[PDB]
Amino acid sequence: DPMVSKGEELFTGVVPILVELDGDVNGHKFSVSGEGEGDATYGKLTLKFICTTGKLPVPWPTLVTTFLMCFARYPDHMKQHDFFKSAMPEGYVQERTIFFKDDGNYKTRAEVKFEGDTLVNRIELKGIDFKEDGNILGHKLEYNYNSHNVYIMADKQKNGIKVNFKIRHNIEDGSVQLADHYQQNTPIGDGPVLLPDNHYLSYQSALSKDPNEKRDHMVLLEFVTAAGIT
Repeated sequence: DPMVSKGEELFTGVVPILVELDGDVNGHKFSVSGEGEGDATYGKLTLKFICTTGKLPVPWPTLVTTFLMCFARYPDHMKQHDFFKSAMPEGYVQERTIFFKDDGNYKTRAEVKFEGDTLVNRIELKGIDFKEDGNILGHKLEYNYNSHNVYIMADKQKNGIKVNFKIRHNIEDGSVQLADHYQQNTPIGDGPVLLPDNHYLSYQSALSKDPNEKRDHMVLLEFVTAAGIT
């Protein structure tokens, strides 16, 4: 299929990644840069994020989802369902609203596309209605991350997809902070794209710290595998 060929071909080996985020949550401004690489053959991402403006004013785990679905490993039997690669290299827009239960919400817009050999994810994040003393602005979330299925459906009238999912962030007192994710992606190009049957992405995320890093930062290891159409 010369369509599967084209997107396939962009992702076959290790691809460098650049992430840039401009953030304002309740007027607390911040910028993050990340760098790393993805190897979609294995569903594998390795990234390191740095807050370049100082202290990150929100917990690092709340930004994990925001900070590359094109790097998912789609099984051979599911390649006709891979919207994300099919949009490349022109890319796609990924927009979210994420509702933190009993607290504020993030609204994000990103463009994910190639700049030469580099896969780039440029993001604007606005958060509003946060509790200054809540779990987010009050930094009460543990520095860890749970595994989660993410449900993809076609958004035929917008030539794209919608994605819905819940993330439970562990709180330091032992409880959980729900983060309810609503997501839409649409191609940037005017070309054809693969529009998928309902299926899901299985995520595993491991957060760590660079022992030689003095800046406020997050190292993120993600494995992502498509499933749900046997």
